[PDB]
Amino acid sequence: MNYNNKILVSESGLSQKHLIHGDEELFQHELKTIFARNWLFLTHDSLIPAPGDYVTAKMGIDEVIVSRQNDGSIRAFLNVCRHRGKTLVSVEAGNAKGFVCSYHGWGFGSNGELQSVPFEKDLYGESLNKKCLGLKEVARVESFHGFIYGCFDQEAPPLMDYLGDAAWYLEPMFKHSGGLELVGPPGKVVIKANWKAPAENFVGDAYHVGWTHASSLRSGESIFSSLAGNAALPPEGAGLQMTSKYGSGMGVLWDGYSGVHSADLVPELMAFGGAKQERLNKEIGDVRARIYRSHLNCTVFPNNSMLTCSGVFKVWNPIDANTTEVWTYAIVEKDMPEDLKRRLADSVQRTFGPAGFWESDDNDNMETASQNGKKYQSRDSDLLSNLGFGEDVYGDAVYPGVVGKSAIGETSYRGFYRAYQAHVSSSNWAEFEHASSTWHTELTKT
Amino acid sequence: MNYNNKILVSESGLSQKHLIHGDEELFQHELKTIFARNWLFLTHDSLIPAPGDYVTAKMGIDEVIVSRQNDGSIRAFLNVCRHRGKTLVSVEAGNAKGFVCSYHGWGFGSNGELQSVPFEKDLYGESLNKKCLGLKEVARVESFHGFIYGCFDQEAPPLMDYLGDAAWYLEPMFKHSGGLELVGPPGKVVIKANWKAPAENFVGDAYHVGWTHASSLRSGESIFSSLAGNAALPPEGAGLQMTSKYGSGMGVLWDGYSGVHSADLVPELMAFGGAKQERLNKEIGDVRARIYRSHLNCTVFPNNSMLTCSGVFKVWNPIDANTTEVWTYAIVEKDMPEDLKRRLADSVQRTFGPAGFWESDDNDNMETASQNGKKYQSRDSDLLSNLGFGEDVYGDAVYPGVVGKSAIGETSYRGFYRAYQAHVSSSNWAEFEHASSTWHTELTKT
Amino acid sequence: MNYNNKILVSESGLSQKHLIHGDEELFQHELKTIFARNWLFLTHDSLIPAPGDYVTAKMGIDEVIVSRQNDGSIRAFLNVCRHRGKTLVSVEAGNAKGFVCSYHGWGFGSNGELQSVPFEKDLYGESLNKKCLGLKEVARVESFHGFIYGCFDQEAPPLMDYLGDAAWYLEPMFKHSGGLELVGPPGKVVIKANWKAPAENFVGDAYHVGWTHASSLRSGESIFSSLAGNAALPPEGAGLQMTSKYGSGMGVLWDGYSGVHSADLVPELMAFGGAKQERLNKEIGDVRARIYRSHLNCTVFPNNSMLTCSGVFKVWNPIDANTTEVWTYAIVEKDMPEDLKRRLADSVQRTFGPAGFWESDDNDNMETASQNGKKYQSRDSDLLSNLGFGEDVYGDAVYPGVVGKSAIGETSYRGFYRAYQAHVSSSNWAEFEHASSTWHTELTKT
Amino acid sequence: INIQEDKLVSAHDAEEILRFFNCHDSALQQEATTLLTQEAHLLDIQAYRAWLEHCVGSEVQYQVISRELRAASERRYKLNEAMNVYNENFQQLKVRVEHQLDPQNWGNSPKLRFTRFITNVQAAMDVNDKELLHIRSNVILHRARRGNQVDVFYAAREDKWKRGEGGVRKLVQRFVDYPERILQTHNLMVFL
Amino acid sequence: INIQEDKLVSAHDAEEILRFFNCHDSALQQEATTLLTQEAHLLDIQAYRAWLEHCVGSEVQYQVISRELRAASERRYKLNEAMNVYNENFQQLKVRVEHQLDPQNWGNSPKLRFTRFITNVQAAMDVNDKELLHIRSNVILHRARRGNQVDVFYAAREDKWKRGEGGVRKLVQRFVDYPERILQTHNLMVFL
Amino acid sequence: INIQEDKLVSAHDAEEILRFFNCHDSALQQEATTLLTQEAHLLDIQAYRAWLEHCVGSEVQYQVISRELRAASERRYKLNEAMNVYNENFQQLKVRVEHQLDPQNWGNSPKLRFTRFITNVQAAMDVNDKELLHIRSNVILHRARRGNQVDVFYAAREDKWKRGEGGVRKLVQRFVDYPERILQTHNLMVFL
Ligand SMILES: c1ccc2cc3ccccc3cc2c1
Ligand SMILES: c1ccc2cc3ccccc3cc2c1
Ligand SMILES: c1ccc2cc3ccccc3cc2c1
Ligand code: FES
Ligand code: FES
Ligand code: FES
Ligand SMILES: [Fe+3]
Ligand SMILES: [Fe+3]
Ligand SMILES: [Fe+3]
Repeated sequence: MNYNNKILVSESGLSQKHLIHGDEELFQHELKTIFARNWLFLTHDSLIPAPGDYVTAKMGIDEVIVSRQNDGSIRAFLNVCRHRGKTLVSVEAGNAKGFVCSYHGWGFGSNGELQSVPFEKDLYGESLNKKCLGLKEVARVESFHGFIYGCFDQEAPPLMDYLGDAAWYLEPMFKHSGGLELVGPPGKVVIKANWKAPAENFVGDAYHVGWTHASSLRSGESIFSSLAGNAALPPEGAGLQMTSKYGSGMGVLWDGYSGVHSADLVPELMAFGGAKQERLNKEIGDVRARIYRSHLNCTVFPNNSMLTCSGVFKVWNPIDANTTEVWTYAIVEKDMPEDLKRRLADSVQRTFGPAGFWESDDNDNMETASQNGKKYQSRDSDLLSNLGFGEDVYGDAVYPGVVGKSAIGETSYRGFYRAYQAHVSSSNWAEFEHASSTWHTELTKT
Repeated sequence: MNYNNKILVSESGLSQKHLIHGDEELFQHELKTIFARNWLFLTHDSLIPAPGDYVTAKMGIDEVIVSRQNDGSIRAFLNVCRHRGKTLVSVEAGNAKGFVCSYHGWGFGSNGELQSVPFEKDLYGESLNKKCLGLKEVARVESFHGFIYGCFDQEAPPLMDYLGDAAWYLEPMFKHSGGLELVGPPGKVVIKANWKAPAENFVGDAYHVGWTHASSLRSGESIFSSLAGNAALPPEGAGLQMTSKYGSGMGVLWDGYSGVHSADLVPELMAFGGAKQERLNKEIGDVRARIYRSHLNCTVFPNNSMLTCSGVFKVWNPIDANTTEVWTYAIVEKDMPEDLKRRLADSVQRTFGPAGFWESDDNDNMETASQNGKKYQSRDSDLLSNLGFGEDVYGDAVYPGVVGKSAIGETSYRGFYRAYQAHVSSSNWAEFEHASSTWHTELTKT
Repeated sequence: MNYNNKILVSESGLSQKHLIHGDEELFQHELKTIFARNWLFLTHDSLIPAPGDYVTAKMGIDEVIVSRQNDGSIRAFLNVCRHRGKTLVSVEAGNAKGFVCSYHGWGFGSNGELQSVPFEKDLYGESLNKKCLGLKEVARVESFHGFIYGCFDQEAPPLMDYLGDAAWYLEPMFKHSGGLELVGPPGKVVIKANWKAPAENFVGDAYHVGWTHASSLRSGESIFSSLAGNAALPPEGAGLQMTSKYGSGMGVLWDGYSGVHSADLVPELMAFGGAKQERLNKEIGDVRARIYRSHLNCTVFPNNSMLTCSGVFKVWNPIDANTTEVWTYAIVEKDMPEDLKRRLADSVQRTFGPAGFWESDDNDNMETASQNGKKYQSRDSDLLSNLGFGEDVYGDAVYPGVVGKSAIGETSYRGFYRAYQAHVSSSNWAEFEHASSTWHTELTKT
Repeated sequence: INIQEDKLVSAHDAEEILRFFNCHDSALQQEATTLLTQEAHLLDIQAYRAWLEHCVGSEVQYQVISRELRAASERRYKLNEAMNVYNENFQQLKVRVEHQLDPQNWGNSPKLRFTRFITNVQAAMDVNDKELLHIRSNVILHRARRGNQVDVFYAAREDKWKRGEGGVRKLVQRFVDYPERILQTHNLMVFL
Repeated sequence: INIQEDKLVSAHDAEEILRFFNCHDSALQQEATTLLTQEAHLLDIQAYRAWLEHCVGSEVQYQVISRELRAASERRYKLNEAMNVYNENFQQLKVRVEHQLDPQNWGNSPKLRFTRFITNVQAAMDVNDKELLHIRSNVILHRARRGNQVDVFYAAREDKWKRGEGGVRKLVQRFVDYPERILQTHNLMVFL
Repeated sequence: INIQEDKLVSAHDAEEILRFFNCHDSALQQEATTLLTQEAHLLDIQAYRAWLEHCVGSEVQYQVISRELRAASERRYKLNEAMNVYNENFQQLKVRVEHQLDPQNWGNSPKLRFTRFITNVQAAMDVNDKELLHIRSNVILHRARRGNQVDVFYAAREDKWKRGEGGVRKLVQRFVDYPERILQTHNLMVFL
């Protein structure tokens, strides 16, 4: 396939070829133009707080070691020995000053440097240039309020710029709340779906909630439970949708601070969020204090998603076009009482974890939609994302980004897929920028 | 591979490159030039007799919903939602006026029309053109005496014309018997064989029966049991072989009405078939009445096979070059007593079903022959189908088609593979016709 | 990928692209330029000593029947019926005058000839040219002191010439000892590694032993046990490394006749080898008699490896780029007492067999190094094999081949991969020769 | 069980539960365990004639069904719900046994390897037939052949066993509703 | 066990061993076997309400963890070692049961098929609470759905059971440390 | 069994059947069950030293073979029919245990997870040695490691156990004929 010319996403993001969820050649091409190019979630400060703390993480199909340095910074390296290519670290987390390869015993520092080679003097003499044999380092590692992302491409925008108009929506919870902690370890489950299926669903898909999650809504207690079985449409002004230049986007459901949590947590949460919002009104203004305690379903392009307030934090780690390894963490506000944090963490896994009953509702939807993209009569068919098209705005006085001022629509899909197409057809960041110089105009047509 | 030029099947169908059973690129190419182009078995009237009755079926690797309409016709649609591509129906059979998608709740009629969209007014207003969002319909759906076939290619010949000279042989059992019923549900088993391996075997392969099925012949009771272990060659005039322009073909074993059925059914069957034949002599003549109660091993090109009288009905559903999902139904004559129908149905599954002891004899043969087509030293080797070449006729006064007047030969292989090669090297039906304008001459050379 | 131009192995074999262990297109290309071109291990005289004895073996991904003929020679044929391609022999070893196909009963001689066809007269008449329908024969089959190798390429060098400078090192054990026997049947285990990972390790990798095998060294009793955990570097002059034109190579660890065997066998072995060495001094000279009772870790290019004295004999049978079927036999000296042979055979499997505790140490190393070759950021990375470069010699007065006069180095890797690259970039043996006319100069640079 | 409240439970399944909850006899469970372990052992070593002679009653019905996938809410479509993978009387089982033992059964060379794991045994005498023993058990059946072919089968068995020739308890009915609709084991040519 | 000598054994595992080696009562093992076989039968037929009513105590903790992979030598890194796949009280289990039974649980049509294999049962009364029964058992759980989806789960269960309403022994704690870190079963939406 | 009639049955297998059909003792079967459940528990928690001390006799032969695939009709070719995956005396088992416990066994970090399922237990005292207990049992052995590596082993075990130090019954012979010829489990580095 010629990715320079092939129209995989139609103008304004209105539709996508179904093959995008099934084609293995395109998957391989995404490794280069999506995963090697963009910012990918690695870990949180709360998981590697002390010098020498590390975790392993995926970045696309590559595995990296992410390590807290002595000077307080974080550096990340390919989890691959520079000698004959053995995987260096076989655990998920720990504390160490270095990593020794189990094949021939080469020892690398927490800073990636080749520090020792067994019997170096007797074997290599002075001929081994260790200075050139450090672990292959992730070029870029930046933090968004403790949330650590990596990027293999030195030319990428800073993380903050990459978040674009989405950052404004995240900041009340991520910054003005006093900060969040990630509660590990994550659940890990493989699903037979393309990474884009859950990514698109979290970025933008309020429409599915009442029908897909009818049983979980009904059984499960929660604040958004009037939607079960499409029994009720949220009122006008119940929320909005947004998207951004570099593909990140989210839904906003006003006031839904207890999120998917069952009624056992609703009173406590609604009290806690309301109290904090009252203090925040004075600091960041009423609208942004309200956003803090509003439910955001967001995808940070390409493959990191979250539900704020619910506290669900996801990584859709790609394996192949119909295989994704789903990592699920809980996010909590640092200043919550510890007992609430514990219960909130358990509730995140209860609803959206490996045995998450809500998450289970989504399985067939994601898996069959993905697998159907391989089927001959569907490859060249058009997946539709036109709901709300021609009603989006840009440059609003209150809410930034391309915004649909309705709770349910496909605004965020359109922005996600506009960014996706611009990347897949571009060889580098310069070309993406050139392909994106009228991004918001394209999204608000008609 | 250049399918326009590559000789995969030699002149007169005398041989085929072994790679045809292993090459995944060719498999992908077959999806287009075999499965998307030709007539494929879907179901029988007896399985969806009433309005609203439906079943799911495969057509190549695609899945379709096949539904009895209010007006008595049958329409078939891709089992894929027109919104974001989720599989619409997750069951194998039922009765409904429509199908609702479990993702966002879009509701489609039994006629494929997009009938409802949740909260359409509030969400889409008048902007959603539902008329253009009906399920993707199978262009062609026709019946051969209750047996329903589909074809994605609007340019295909009518089903009757497609059956060509094979129809004359099938009609005594399919039409003049009073009609057949398909007894469901089918057995379903995955085998590690290419779909062509069982297809070729059923179309044309009497040679294997005595040796492959030695143990089943010996143990199992049946009428054809003198063949066990090649102990005896059928007498001259025991049968014939035929093939046709569009690739369908069969063997005829004269008088073998009890087929593979064990001696527990032989007396009853031979009585029933003989009685009907006596009545049919007056209506369709002695030869055709005899054909009615003769055992036909037939493949309806590409991947539907049957053994009449035995009552075995097969679909070789393709998955990849070395994977096939085998569907097994029983066929019975409508006017048989119900108790006989029940026992015949059980006997079909007993011999050729998921635990079919005859069918099991064929497994290693089909699987290894297929897998060997992937092996480096065998890809470019020649599978032989020359038995009886130079003794076939065309335009016989009694028996139509290209015919070998012997029970055991490779006539039907040659016609199957001549049709296969003409399709694989052609872009459309016109080109196939052009490639087939001397089909019978090619088959009767020397 | 353009294999004529792509530099997969750098000059002097100093490095290799990590993708060589993961790329499936390259694997397919190796089937042609490595496996179809070179000499591959089949069996030993001791396993098919009598007329009619046969075994099956892999040659690349192809399977062959290897059969002792009436005249005492050995011939090998594709295990594929010449009719419709069914696998002829389903067992691993036996004695027969011929092989009958289970599909249609065609009977082939032990000499590959099509000897019978069921009902040939009645069916084929005189039209079947059986003389042209013999099994596809392996063009070349030669013996190295009872060890039988095959090659599909008629243009290959004789086996002896192909062994090049490696033959001189093998001869004391393989010839002057009185001869070896292979003790079957082999263990068979699938590992998720590329065939080159164990191949390179056995050809050349003494460096890993102390660290990789620390636990087996420590627990397991053996003569080389001072190395455990890199506690001790072997003394200078403890051994050497060699390599050869056609890619075969080995390490020599002086005097290590008890090899990996636990202390339960050390006294007996060291006595037996020493006694034989004393007799051999007079016949082949002190250096070669010493080589006889020295531990050789060798790979006979491409995929046959061994540890002499330890008695470990391996075939790394390729399945795909990250799958290899490991066959493990024991080699014993014919004139050892039978009870010692039995115990030695058990000890080989104990250490290096399917539950071989030493072999298990290598698993993650081989598997992860191989799988990492698929990972996007590693494909174009460089696997290093530069240890000892610039200290190798050629044409030494005592030790032939390209030789590093040290126990631990990467000399044999460089020669292995120089041969590999010359094959992968060549269309035939003539081109390999042209690409190899300065092989030893390339390896001894600087 | 109340199947109006326990909405996922079939009438048939609720009936079978009742039978075992009712009157537990530990000695019967232990007898049943012995019976089934011995049966599995005979089958595993491919002593098919011994299995027929020692374990299978002359009036046996040996039945394994495959049930068509239908909607949980389905209430109109009423055609044959299942097909019979096996539905064998004694003579039919004998045919299958002879097929296994025939020296021209090419698929049986090299010899197959079977290993059965029988668990969850429950036993209860029939209420109305004092000599009819109901036995329930689950089986994992592992079949290995030809170097690298491995097939694993999983099933619940509803058996009736009754004392026959020589007072030996023999199988008079086995019913299995096979849990996987599309077999991924090449075939179902194993005695569950 | 001496865990200083048996270097791979956890303190927790050594404690649990001690409990069963101590005082074997064959009748208790047989009672435990019955209890667990009946529980598995109810779960297998998807009688989830019956399972709650008959097998699950009002004070239950039902817990399945996933433990982060750490170095065998690790001694410094001290953050949360595990997460809870399940950590359910009775009300939370009830929510899950209602979710299973809800007629708009689309994933339950066509109906799922479960088969459980319970083995390695050990039983011991608590030393200090005469009415608390410790039961250990292993489960293989086979779930089949949608023609060709097959998921097999493997686990050891550490249970506490105690007599409740009507003198019926009910589950008051189940602890499972799930052995596979990355699930390859689509989800863990099964009651182990 | 008559192996002339039951053509697929080996002489060895027919001999072993006879041993258990002969004289059933329910108490012995229950003792055997306890023995094996406890052994499996020790192995599962990787208490390898405890397993040696408590379960393995000083005169043990611990043997697992792999049999070459030969024609069912083969009668001429007479070379070694099998190789020994394991054929261990006590000292050799100890070597293997030390290898497991060694802190530089890199493959054991992160720690492996084992779960064993023991079924189909039969027990019979030897006819001629009153103190030798024959025990047959089948095992499914699940090993999980490194996030997504899962290996499942299936086998029938023919054991001899005899009372040793302190009157404790210990394993004196285990024989396993491994049913899969080509292992698809990376290795067989598990104690079956
Ligand atoms: C995408 C994925 C999951 C979601 C879950 C939600 C739960 C409650 C309210 C709104 C939600 C929106 C969602 C959007
Ligand atoms: C192909 C496949 C199966 C067949 C089965 C047969 C059974 C009895 C008689 C003739 C047959 C021919 C057959 C041809
Ligand atoms: C490669 C693979 C295995 C080896 C095993 C060895 C055992 C003892 C001494 C030297 C060895 C060298 C080896 C080299
Ligand atoms: S591969 Fe890591 S030290 Fe050699
Ligand atoms: S995918 Fe079917 S309604 Fe959205
Ligand atoms: S395939 Fe071998 S005889 Fe036909
Ligand atoms: Fe959802
Ligand atoms: Fe057949
Ligand atoms: Fe090694």
